[PDB]
Amino acid sequence: GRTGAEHLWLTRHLKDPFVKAAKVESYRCRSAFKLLEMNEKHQILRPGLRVLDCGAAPGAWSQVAVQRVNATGADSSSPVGFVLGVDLLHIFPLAGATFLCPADVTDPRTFQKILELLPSRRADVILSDMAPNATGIRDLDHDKLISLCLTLVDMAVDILHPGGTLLCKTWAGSKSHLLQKRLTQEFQSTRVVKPEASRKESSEVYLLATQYRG
Amino acid sequence: DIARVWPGTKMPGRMGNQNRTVYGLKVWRVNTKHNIIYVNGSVPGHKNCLVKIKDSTLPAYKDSCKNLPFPTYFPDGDEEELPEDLFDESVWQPSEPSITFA
Amino acid sequence: HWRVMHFQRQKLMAITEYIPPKPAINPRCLP
RNA sequence: UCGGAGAAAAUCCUCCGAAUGAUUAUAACCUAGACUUACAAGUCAAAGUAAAAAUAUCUUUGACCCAGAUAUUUUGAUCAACGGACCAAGUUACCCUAGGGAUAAUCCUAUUUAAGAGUUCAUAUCGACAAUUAGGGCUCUUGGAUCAGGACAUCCCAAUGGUGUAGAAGCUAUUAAUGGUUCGUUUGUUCAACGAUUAAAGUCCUACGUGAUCUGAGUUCAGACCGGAGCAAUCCAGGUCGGUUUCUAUCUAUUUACGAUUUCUCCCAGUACGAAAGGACAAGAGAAAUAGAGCCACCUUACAAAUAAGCGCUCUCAACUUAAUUUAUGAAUAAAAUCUAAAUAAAAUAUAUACGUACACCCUCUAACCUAGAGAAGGUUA
RNA sequence: CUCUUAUCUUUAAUCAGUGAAAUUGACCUUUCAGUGAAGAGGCUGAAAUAUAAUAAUAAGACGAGAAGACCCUAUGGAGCUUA
RNA sequence: CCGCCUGUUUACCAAAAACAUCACCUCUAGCAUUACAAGUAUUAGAGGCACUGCCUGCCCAGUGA
RNA sequence: GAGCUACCUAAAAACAAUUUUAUGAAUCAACUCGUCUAUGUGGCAAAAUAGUGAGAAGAUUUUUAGGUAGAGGUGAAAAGCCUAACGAGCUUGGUGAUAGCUGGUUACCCAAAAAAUGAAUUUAAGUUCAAUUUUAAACUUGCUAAAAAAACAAAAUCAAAAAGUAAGUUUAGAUUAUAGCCAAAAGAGGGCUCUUCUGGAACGGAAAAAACCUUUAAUAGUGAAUAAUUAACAACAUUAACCAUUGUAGGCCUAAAAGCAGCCACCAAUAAAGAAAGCGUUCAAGCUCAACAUAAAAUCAAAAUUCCAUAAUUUACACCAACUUCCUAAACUUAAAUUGGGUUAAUCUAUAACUUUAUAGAUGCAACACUGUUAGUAUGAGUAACAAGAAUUCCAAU
Ligand SMILES: Nc1ncnc2c1ncn2[C@@H]1O[C@H](CSCC[C@H](N)C(=O)O)[C@@H](O)[C@H]1O
Ligand SMILES: [Mg+2]
Ligand SMILES: [Mg+2]
Ligand SMILES: [Mg+2]
Ligand SMILES: [Mg+2]
Ligand SMILES: [Mg+2]
Ligand SMILES: [Mg+2]
Ligand SMILES: [Mg+2]
Ligand SMILES: [Mg+2]
Ligand SMILES: [Mg+2]
Ligand SMILES: [Mg+2]
Ligand SMILES: [Mg+2]
Ligand SMILES: [Mg+2]
Ligand SMILES: [Mg+2]
Ligand SMILES: [Mg+2]
Ligand SMILES: [Mg+2]
Ligand SMILES: [Mg+2]
Ligand SMILES: [Mg+2]
Ligand SMILES: [Mg+2]
Ligand SMILES: [Mg+2]
Ligand SMILES: [Mg+2]
Ligand SMILES: [Mg+2]
Ligand SMILES: [Mg+2]
Ligand SMILES: [Mg+2]
Ligand SMILES: [Mg+2]
Ligand SMILES: [Mg+2]
Ligand SMILES: [Mg+2]
Ligand SMILES: [Mg+2]
Ligand SMILES: [Mg+2]
Ligand SMILES: [Mg+2]
Ligand SMILES: [Mg+2]
Ligand SMILES: [Mg+2]
Ligand SMILES: [Mg+2]
Ligand SMILES: [Mg+2]
Ligand SMILES: [Mg+2]
Ligand SMILES: [Mg+2]
Ligand SMILES: [Mg+2]
Ligand SMILES: [Mg+2]
Ligand SMILES: [Mg+2]
Ligand SMILES: [Mg+2]
Ligand SMILES: [Mg+2]
Ligand SMILES: [Mg+2]
Ligand SMILES: [Mg+2]
Ligand SMILES: [Mg+2]
Ligand SMILES: [Mg+2]
Ligand SMILES: [Mg+2]
Ligand SMILES: [Mg+2]
Ligand SMILES: [Mg+2]
Ligand SMILES: [Mg+2]
Ligand SMILES: [Mg+2]
Ligand SMILES: [Mg+2]
Ligand SMILES: [Mg+2]
Ligand SMILES: [Mg+2]
Ligand SMILES: [Mg+2]
Ligand SMILES: [Mg+2]
Ligand SMILES: [Mg+2]
Ligand SMILES: [Mg+2]
Ligand SMILES: [Mg+2]
Repeated sequence: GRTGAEHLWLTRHLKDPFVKAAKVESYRCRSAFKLLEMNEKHQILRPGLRVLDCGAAPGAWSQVAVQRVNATGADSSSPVGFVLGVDLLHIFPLAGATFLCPADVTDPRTFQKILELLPSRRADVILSDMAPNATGIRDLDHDKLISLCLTLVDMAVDILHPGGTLLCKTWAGSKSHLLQKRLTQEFQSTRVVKPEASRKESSEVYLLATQYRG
Repeated sequence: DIARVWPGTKMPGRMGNQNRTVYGLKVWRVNTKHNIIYVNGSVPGHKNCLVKIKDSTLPAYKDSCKNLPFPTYFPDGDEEELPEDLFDESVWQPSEPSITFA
Repeated sequence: HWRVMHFQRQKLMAITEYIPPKPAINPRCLP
């Protein structure tokens, strides 16, 4: 009863080295690796920082952050750091983390909750991995994602701290140029980063931009 | 598994040139002078091809033969001379006034 | 599942089955 | 390699020990007869003679050759791969030749049982403990296209029983295989998921049904890189990029009709039913969609040909013979009992061939022509 | 691609001329169920059945040619590296 | 993403990210009548390796000085 | 062997047009190379054709002659190339290399016969020794059976005397074989896997049928008696008919729990009635059971192509069926490596014979089979494939 398209997708999943690697290394999903590889080459995460992770579910990226920012606090000497997770789906508890599930970033009342809980009302870096449910129409799916990212930039002023970083997940299309225009203004420079763990067939790509000013 | 081909399998071959029948075609008009019949729709075969005509054998039209000439039509009797053109009531004859959908 | 018996053994069982004796007259029909 | 204990004369079966040590008043030579044994090696011993005034008990290694020692008698092996080569390790996906292979548990379904769930009430709907000559599924070939044959353990369409069935929705069970059973897409998800629909998007068998019909991965190599090993050559049931199977059909088999499925709107009727909210049967009518068979007046696309095509147009039906079930008359059985593997009378799915349509003719042929055609055949001829 | 259609050239088919290749135990060379080494044109039980050509399809003859690959053996080899 | 660039390679399944390459670095050598070379340390041979700038640069013997 | 290819030496040669500049620049022919797709696959071609692509004044391409040779040469390293087949060329010779591995090994008849257990082995795809078998010879006890009486622990040894019966030991010579298969018993590791005892290898039977059952060898016959032999003949064998009054609703936190939630008692009247065997009631009511009279009968069992001999319930206890056995004539008894013996086809020589023979002596002495060698002829198949522009007054014509 499985169609050819469904069969091809599953075989890719079965042979995937990264999915096996996460199982060995106690990571909830393959995604965490993408963050780790990017972090090594850009040192985005350091001890003592405040981090906001959107679209946490399952929560794999959160596990990466807590170790890096010393949110666990096991290393007494290392400066402690804060990690927050926001996702519509429920998150089973993790050590040294706070999970606002179920909540939608678009909603206003969620924003007030985030501000109060975050340390001193500001978060150094904001991590976004959210992607809408894929309908199967390239433009429709791409457009909504770009809109979701643009709204995040609008709220970035209130929550993001000067000198902060932004990492967002996106899809290529006909509206990518507008995304470059906005990010250019707020931050000094932006980078288009594609990890090796991100699948070659996928059109997914990331944007790394740092040094928030006004 | 069977190690053979079933009889009746569909394969390339000569097509057409076979007897076929069309059921339930209405008669719209008859021309007595030239012995012409007008039949709804399509009939098998090319032009100038001979065909076989008989009244319908469908269940609905079981006993419509009573109204029609029972043995056959004899003009030799000459009881009355028929009009050159015979029509059906729904038919709009030419030379009638233009139809207005009042 | 009963393990099958060698045909020679099966022949032995068929010949040695219990046979009851039958009366000449049924008791009910008698006075 | 050798010995001891169990299984008990098998074992890769269950265990322990041995490559000696202590004490010895010192244990000679010679010789009938035997055990054990493939060979080789290994055990015991009368009589006679001789020293003394007869046996040391504990209880387990190594052939031949070849070198030793001394004054003729003696000594040399974790040759332990232990019947023992005087002295030699890796690696091969660059590989070659000769060949041999090959290529109970679980779990769900169905029967039996019936504590407890079900406000009350075992069996409307479920259901412990169990029961089932019960069914069927440290590691390491499948997709797709095309065309489908078949099973029923039925997803939809059809005929029915029960209900914790008022109507409308539902839950459960019986009968039946008739034709059907869609289109796109991967951010996360250990043999998953998402968008839009449908009357429905069934479960399975047929050497992945099907590669001498086609094609994508992998099996899997010759090149090259990273990560982890190795002094190296190289290596990995680790990542990735690139990458060679050809076939003219000999045989079997096969290649020229049929009597239709489903959905929607209207009507019954905003009625029946129901306190309201809500909301149908059956019977009647009209539209479509797909499937099959044909056709060219029009439209559209070609031959800038008289024709062929679809995107255009037309036509599609009958049930003698039944199953689950429900009624009528009526005995066994004292009736006002009972549908009856009692004698009888009826109604009721899917199927199908009793019943029709189509076909039927006996046939000249120089040749020419043809809306007939590969050849042959067939049609036409002031 | 939905969803295929039309025309011309090459091939194909008929006539005339010349004329190969792999292949081949013998063949008077059928279907269904059963038996069997996942296996039957040839065996068991049923059934069907005048004789021969020409043009087509590729289910079977575990169809033909595979110097096609994986596993194992030999007191058979060769290249490379060393400690 | 990889490689600096034009070039080269498995004639008959691989043209590439591999090989070469300017640039930069290490090691060996003071000398003539057949190569190096009728040459002599700014020369010749062998080998490694992208260039460019930019952070990180420390086994001088310690303290006085 | 460098006429191909790799690199080098000497002498020669080619590069249009356009834009840039002043060049391993640009566009793009000639020329050189070979990215991608289809066709082709005994092909036009043992690497091509048709399109499409990269470079094209340079580390460019091309011609002629010379050089380096296999323990080697050459290499902008692909373990590339060195005359179509190089992880190491080709030719001749050593050479009839070696092969515990694969294939083959040519007339008849008679006779006998295996197990395929134990031991050692760089041994397990092989070999040697025991054990088996066998031919010959010498001469004397063997096989089945086997009392007691032991040894064992609480059917294997042992073998007196007898009986049925014909083998057994010693000596000499010699190979082959050293993996079995299925049925039926008893165990042991848990359907396999081992160990132990018995049996089998139809031409008849069980449907076809190595291993189950009937069957002492093999001969002719138009005789006969028999053996084994897939079929067998769904219920019954303590009740059905009529009824019901009461002490009081028995106690008990249970409101109440009244025969019935309990909880102990469980008594009473009446012919006959449980402080009730069930239902059911908030408890009560209500429905039953047993009682009242009145009747009657009489335990386990015979799924996926298409169904698959045809049929049949009663005639008297038999018949049919294997060279098994008998009869006429004869014969003298049971798969196979290996082992012991009698004949004979053909040709040559000696000596004979004279339409093809005899006794001896000899040998290139016998082929339905080695993807055997050579020659011939079929099959596929009269198949795949191959070819010449037109008319005329004519092919060195128009
Ligand atoms: N607009 C939105 N607001 C909040 N959560 C959102 C969102 N869009 C998507 N998400 C959630 O973010 C996740 C994105 S899809 C899965 C990606 C996963 N977070 C990963 O780590 O790869 C889903 O859980 C989805 O529900
Ligand atoms: Mg994708
Ligand atoms: Mg068949
Ligand atoms: Mg003595
Ligand atoms: Mg040894
Ligand atoms: Mg040994
Ligand atoms: Mg390699
Ligand atoms: Mg089908
Ligand atoms: Mg059913
Ligand atoms: Mg096939
Ligand atoms: Mg390529
Ligand atoms: Mg590949
Ligand atoms: Mg590969
Ligand atoms: Mg044919
Ligand atoms: Mg209606
Ligand atoms: Mg009656
Ligand atoms: Mg009645
Ligand atoms: Mg011809
Ligand atoms: Mg025949
Ligand atoms: Mg068959
Ligand atoms: Mg047969
Ligand atoms: Mg075939
Ligand atoms: Mg073909
Ligand atoms: Mg074959
Ligand atoms: Mg060996
Ligand atoms: Mg050797
Ligand atoms: Mg050797
Ligand atoms: Mg490059
Ligand atoms: Mg280039
Ligand atoms: Mg070169
Ligand atoms: Mg090549
Ligand atoms: Mg290239
Ligand atoms: Mg190439
Ligand atoms: Mg390189
Ligand atoms: Mg040359
Ligand atoms: Mg040349
Ligand atoms: Mg020029
Ligand atoms: Mg080249
Ligand atoms: Mg270029
Ligand atoms: Mg160019
Ligand atoms: Mg140029
Ligand atoms: Mg290399
Ligand atoms: Mg290599
Ligand atoms: Mg050569
Ligand atoms: Mg030899
Ligand atoms: Mg044995
Ligand atoms: Mg040895
Ligand atoms: Mg061997
Ligand atoms: Mg005796
Ligand atoms: Mg006999
Ligand atoms: Mg024999
Ligand atoms: Mg000979
Ligand atoms: Mg031969
Ligand atoms: Mg011929
Ligand atoms: Mg042919
Ligand atoms: Mg042909
Ligand atoms: Mg031809
Ligand atoms: Mg020509």
